[PDB]
Amino acid sequence: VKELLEAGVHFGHERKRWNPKFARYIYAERNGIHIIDLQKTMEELERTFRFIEDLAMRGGTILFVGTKKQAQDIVRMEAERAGMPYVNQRWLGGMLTNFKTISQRVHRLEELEALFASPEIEERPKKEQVRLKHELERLQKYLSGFRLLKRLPDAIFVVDPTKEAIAVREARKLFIPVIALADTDSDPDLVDYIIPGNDDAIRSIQLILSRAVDLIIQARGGVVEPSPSYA
Amino acid sequence: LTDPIADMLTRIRNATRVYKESTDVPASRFKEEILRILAREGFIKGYERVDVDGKPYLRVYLKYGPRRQGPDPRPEQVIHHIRRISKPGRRVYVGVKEIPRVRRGLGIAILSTSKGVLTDREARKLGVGGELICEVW
Amino acid sequence: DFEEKMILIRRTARMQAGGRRFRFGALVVVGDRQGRVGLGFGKAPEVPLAVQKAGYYARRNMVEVPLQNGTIPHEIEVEFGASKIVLKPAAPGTGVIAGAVPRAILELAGVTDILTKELGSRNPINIAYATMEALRQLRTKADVERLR
Amino acid sequence: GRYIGPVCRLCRREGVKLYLKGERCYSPKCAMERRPYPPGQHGQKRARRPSDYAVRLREKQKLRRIYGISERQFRNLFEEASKKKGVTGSVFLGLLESRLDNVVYRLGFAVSRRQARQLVRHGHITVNGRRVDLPSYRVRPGDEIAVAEKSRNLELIRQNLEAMKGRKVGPWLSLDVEGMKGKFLRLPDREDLALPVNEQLVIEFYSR
RNA sequence: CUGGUCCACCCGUGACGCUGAGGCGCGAAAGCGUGGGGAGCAAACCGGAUUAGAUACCCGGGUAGUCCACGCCCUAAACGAUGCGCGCUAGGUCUCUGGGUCUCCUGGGGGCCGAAGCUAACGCGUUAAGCGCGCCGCCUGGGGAGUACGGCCGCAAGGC
RNA sequence: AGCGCCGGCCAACUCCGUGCCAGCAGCCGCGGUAAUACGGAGGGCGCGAGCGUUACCCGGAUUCACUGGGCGUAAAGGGCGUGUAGGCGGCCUGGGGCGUCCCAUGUGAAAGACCACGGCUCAACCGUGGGGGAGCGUGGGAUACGCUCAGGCUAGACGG
Ligand code: SF4
Ligand SMILES: [Mg+2]
Ligand SMILES: [Mg+2]
Ligand SMILES: [Mg+2]
Ligand SMILES: [Mg+2]
Ligand SMILES: [Mg+2]
Ligand SMILES: [Mg+2]
Ligand SMILES: [Mg+2]
Ligand SMILES: [Mg+2]
Ligand SMILES: [Mg+2]
Ligand SMILES: [Mg+2]
Ligand SMILES: [Mg+2]
Ligand SMILES: [Mg+2]
Ligand SMILES: [Mg+2]
Ligand SMILES: [Mg+2]
Ligand SMILES: [Mg+2]
Ligand SMILES: [Mg+2]
Ligand SMILES: [Mg+2]
Ligand SMILES: [Mg+2]
Ligand SMILES: [Mg+2]
Ligand SMILES: [Mg+2]
Ligand SMILES: [Mg+2]
Ligand SMILES: [Mg+2]
Ligand SMILES: [Mg+2]
Ligand SMILES: [Mg+2]
Ligand SMILES: [Mg+2]
Ligand SMILES: [Mg+2]
Ligand SMILES: [Mg+2]
Ligand SMILES: [Mg+2]
Ligand SMILES: [Mg+2]
Ligand SMILES: [Mg+2]
Ligand SMILES: [Mg+2]
Ligand SMILES: [Mg+2]
Ligand SMILES: [Mg+2]
Ligand SMILES: [Mg+2]
Ligand SMILES: [Mg+2]
Ligand SMILES: [Mg+2]
Ligand SMILES: [Mg+2]
Ligand SMILES: [Mg+2]
Ligand SMILES: [Mg+2]
Ligand SMILES: [Mg+2]
Ligand SMILES: [Mg+2]
Ligand SMILES: [Mg+2]
Ligand SMILES: [Mg+2]
Ligand SMILES: [Mg+2]
Ligand SMILES: [Mg+2]
Ligand SMILES: [Mg+2]
Ligand SMILES: [Mg+2]
Ligand SMILES: [Mg+2]
Ligand SMILES: [Mg+2]
Ligand SMILES: [Mg+2]
Ligand SMILES: [Mg+2]
Ligand SMILES: [Mg+2]
Ligand SMILES: [Mg+2]
Ligand SMILES: [Mg+2]
Ligand SMILES: [Mg+2]
Ligand SMILES: [Mg+2]
Ligand SMILES: [Mg+2]
Ligand SMILES: [Mg+2]
Ligand SMILES: [Mg+2]
Ligand SMILES: [Mg+2]
Ligand SMILES: [Mg+2]
Ligand SMILES: [Mg+2]
Ligand SMILES: [Mg+2]
Ligand SMILES: [Mg+2]
Ligand SMILES: [Mg+2]
Ligand SMILES: [Mg+2]
Ligand SMILES: [Mg+2]
Ligand SMILES: [Mg+2]
Ligand SMILES: [Mg+2]
Ligand SMILES: [Mg+2]
Ligand SMILES: [Mg+2]
Ligand SMILES: [Mg+2]
Ligand SMILES: [Mg+2]
Ligand SMILES: [Mg+2]
Ligand SMILES: [Mg+2]
Ligand SMILES: [Mg+2]
Ligand SMILES: [Mg+2]
Ligand SMILES: [Mg+2]
Ligand SMILES: [Mg+2]
Ligand SMILES: [Mg+2]
Ligand SMILES: [Mg+2]
Ligand SMILES: [Mg+2]
Ligand SMILES: [Mg+2]
Ligand SMILES: [Mg+2]
Ligand SMILES: [Mg+2]
Ligand SMILES: [Mg+2]
Ligand SMILES: [Mg+2]
Ligand SMILES: [Mg+2]
Repeated sequence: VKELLEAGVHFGHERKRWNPKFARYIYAERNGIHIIDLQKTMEELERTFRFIEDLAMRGGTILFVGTKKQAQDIVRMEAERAGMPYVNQRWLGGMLTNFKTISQRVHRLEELEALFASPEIEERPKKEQVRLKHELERLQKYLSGFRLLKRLPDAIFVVDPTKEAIAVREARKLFIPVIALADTDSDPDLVDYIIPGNDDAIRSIQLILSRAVDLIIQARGGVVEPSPSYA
Repeated sequence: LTDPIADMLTRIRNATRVYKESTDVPASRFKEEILRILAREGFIKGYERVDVDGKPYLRVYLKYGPRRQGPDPRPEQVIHHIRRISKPGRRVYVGVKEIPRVRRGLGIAILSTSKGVLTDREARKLGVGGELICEVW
Repeated sequence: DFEEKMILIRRTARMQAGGRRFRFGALVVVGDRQGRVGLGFGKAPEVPLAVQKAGYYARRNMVEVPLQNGTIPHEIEVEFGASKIVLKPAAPGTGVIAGAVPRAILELAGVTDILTKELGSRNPINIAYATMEALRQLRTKADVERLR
Repeated sequence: GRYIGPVCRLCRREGVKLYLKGERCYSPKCAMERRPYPPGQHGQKRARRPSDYAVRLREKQKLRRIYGISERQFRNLFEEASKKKGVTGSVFLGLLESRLDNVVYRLGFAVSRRQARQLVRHGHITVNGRRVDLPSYRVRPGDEIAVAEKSRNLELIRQNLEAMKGRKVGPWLSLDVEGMKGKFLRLPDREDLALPVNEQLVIEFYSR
């Protein structure tokens, strides 16, 4: 499912703001820009997707993590396709390490779903309606994707392992495997299954994540053709 | 450069600690023998006589353990511990009866004997002592 | 279930206007006497809470010690800060020769005959941590050749 | 000499039943049955956690008070056992059990070791024929420990020996009743005897 | 007039090296001796303030000295409170100064942030306080005390 | 049958007397009218013809650190060069065999020490037998490392 002209969309970036541990995944710096060995990206995807597929057909969740503005929506898109949890907005410390406690906050969201499902007394004061609404709206912003996650994930998918340092550290502290799209400014050794490629351009994120989902959806029953994306 | 042997052991220790594939040490017959033992005991993958900018060297191919889970995924070293015993400042010599057991057998003592460079096991079999070069584990 | 031993329980203070206010800390080792031990340091505003909390971490952080006829496989020495612990294999008639802190941890680990020595700083906490990370570095003839 | 004083208070302090009298030890008039709490004004107050030192002291005193032996002889025997080959714990207990006054008691010649001592001391016992009036004599394998034929017509030994007719005697011993004589077969395992004693704690006490 | 030092060429010598108890030399300021010099400044000193007082701080004066030559003195928070040499162990960034092919690369300095590692912590981190070897100096609870005594040095002060 | 002890270290708690007094104290510390810390008592703990005290030695003290420590701020880098002795020293080959390693051998008295057996009723004590070792003398052997003598080398150092 992997394709070959990802060259058409990314082959890496960033001038010498690199992490030396990312050396083995670099071809050269042509424009004064670290360019990624796309053959390495291929070979890695082969190893990585193999892990993904196996995890899919054994029926276990993958928590997709993206928070940078460019990968914001694109992860809500494709993770929804998989029907798998994501965190798009703020990564709340202890989402894994303090799971049960954060999960105490979906119940609130849950209980606000029901209460506002009407009426169960709209005879609650004026000032309260506005409040609890603002609450639900609020809760909705952050726990929208995390609410699907009803128990500790089997692995996580990160768009930027550097940006998402905390998440990488939480999962790792829990022996939960970590798969990641990572460019030259990330730390390879911290990542279990690497996608050495640009993590900034939405194009690359789109290619890698959508095609990642195509692995997920295909392996747990049926398949499907193209998924929503901005040019 | 006062102790080539200690420099070599140290060149290795520094390299393994940051997980280099190999490392180069300036070459000598006596160093080869030590590496010979090091490889044949599995502390290193092996070595080869290479040349750096015209100069004879020994490229030592490092070996580690499997990647690990948890917060620190760096793999366990194969050579945890290597340090000189006999030094230019204080030569150390043992007779066959004074040869030490490194780490209850889990490690090796390398010595230079009048039968050549041997491990503590080897030296004890051949029944000879010598200068206690270093210990590895 | 495992066996528990409280090694250290201390009261500490913090200063505020109007006076000091206290908090308690508990060192607890946990083990089955068959090769599983764990160490946790629990602190809370009253003793029994702290002790229980210490129990929790003790179970979370465990370690597998490779017992052999009731002794450890090889000599090991470990430094934790200024605290240094020395561990030496010992034969059947020996017993566990150690101070209260490393004894408890070794004892619950199923060690029956060992020689030890505390060097450097003998801070109970740092010595307990050092003992653990020493056990954690014990290898077997198997482990050794497997690596190499 | 030996402790030679009130003996129930010893079991009471030690929190376990030590059988230091014989008969009354099995009666309901036993003190451990009536008041199983330490002697003196403070017996019924709640115990605070015993220190490690405390623990090992007690375990050692238990083992000691069992044999009515001095701390001196006790320590010497221990020191002998430590430098002696093998495992200290067994060897210590073995050497303890090899005391004449002890063997005399294990063979039912007496109800207590205190009584056994007075028997040995007063020469009413012999070892391989020869009279031995020293409680400290180390009985070795193959020794015949008999009543003195000049003392065989003694009330106490009789009533005691009557009580032993088919009564079992430890695997390491053999008693020929009616003949009033017994034999020492071999030195007893820690296993081969069930003393209310963790003898490792004694090792730890003397390593302080 | 004269020392150190860096670079490029890789031309010559062929381990000629490292350190270094003693020794020798250098060694800020203040101070000393002989002689000059003396504007400004300024110990001591005199006066005015301030203040409860003010042998100070502030103000107005003011002599050594501060400067030059020669000879002494030999101390210091003489500090990076970090001996010298060599090898090894991510990088990022600013800068000084060489050589490239001048994007940038590579030498030698001077900073900053940081990999691994170290550290009691603070912090250090290719200008190590990391990992090693060599040699030297030094520490071994606080005060008494860098005092006394002895010795050596100094004109003295006083130094070791 | 006695002696010490019962605040923590450190095993053993209460009543009275006292009221920063009398006194205790190895260290930390106790005593100012409800003292488990002084004095007695009851009780308890520990040893027992002994128990405690003073003195001194080794230990705990890796607190002179060979095993086995340190010196930025804790005590600790010489103010800095220069250099004498000394310590230490790159790559290859050969001679010698000094250090070093191995074997043989002589010496290592007896007592003591350790294992076994045995004699005094046991023990202490004593007898009998057994196994060593370093160290040095001698003989033969080994040559990797260190040393030395010899010959090459250019990677250190120096010079053009
Ligand atoms: S009677 Fe009960 S208490 Fe008194 S000695 Fe016999 S066992 Fe011990
Ligand atoms: Mg990025
Ligand atoms: Mg050494
Ligand atoms: Mg410490
Ligand atoms: Mg340290
Ligand atoms: Mg063993
Ligand atoms: Mg200390
Ligand atoms: Mg202390
Ligand atoms: Mg293991
Ligand atoms: Mg009984
Ligand atoms: Mg215990
Ligand atoms: Mg023994
Ligand atoms: Mg039985
Ligand atoms: Mg019994
Ligand atoms: Mg002792
Ligand atoms: Mg040339
Ligand atoms: Mg030439
Ligand atoms: Mg000098
Ligand atoms: Mg001067
Ligand atoms: Mg001057
Ligand atoms: Mg002057
Ligand atoms: Mg003058
Ligand atoms: Mg002058
Ligand atoms: Mg004059
Ligand atoms: Mg003048
Ligand atoms: Mg003037
Ligand atoms: Mg004035
Ligand atoms: Mg005035
Ligand atoms: Mg006045
Ligand atoms: Mg004035
Ligand atoms: Mg003025
Ligand atoms: Mg003026
Ligand atoms: Mg003057
Ligand atoms: Mg003058
Ligand atoms: Mg003057
Ligand atoms: Mg001058
Ligand atoms: Mg000087
Ligand atoms: Mg300065
Ligand atoms: Mg400097
Ligand atoms: Mg200084
Ligand atoms: Mg120096
Ligand atoms: Mg230029
Ligand atoms: Mg430049
Ligand atoms: Mg630089
Ligand atoms: Mg820094
Ligand atoms: Mg770090
Ligand atoms: Mg260090
Ligand atoms: Mg480097
Ligand atoms: Mg740098
Ligand atoms: Mg520099
Ligand atoms: Mg330091
Ligand atoms: Mg002093
Ligand atoms: Mg002076
Ligand atoms: Mg002075
Ligand atoms: Mg004088
Ligand atoms: Mg000085
Ligand atoms: Mg006492
Ligand atoms: Mg009190
Ligand atoms: Mg005591
Ligand atoms: Mg107590
Ligand atoms: Mg009075
Ligand atoms: Mg007293
Ligand atoms: Mg009061
Ligand atoms: Mg009172
Ligand atoms: Mg007292
Ligand atoms: Mg009292
Ligand atoms: Mg006596
Ligand atoms: Mg002492
Ligand atoms: Mg010592
Ligand atoms: Mg040392
Ligand atoms: Mg120290
Ligand atoms: Mg130093
Ligand atoms: Mg200082
Ligand atoms: Mg300096
Ligand atoms: Mg020099
Ligand atoms: Mg010289
Ligand atoms: Mg030399
Ligand atoms: Mg050499
Ligand atoms: Mg030679
Ligand atoms: Mg030769
Ligand atoms: Mg020789
Ligand atoms: Mg000999
Ligand atoms: Mg002899
Ligand atoms: Mg006999
Ligand atoms: Mg011996
Ligand atoms: Mg010879
Ligand atoms: Mg030569
Ligand atoms: Mg050169
Ligand atoms: Mg040159």
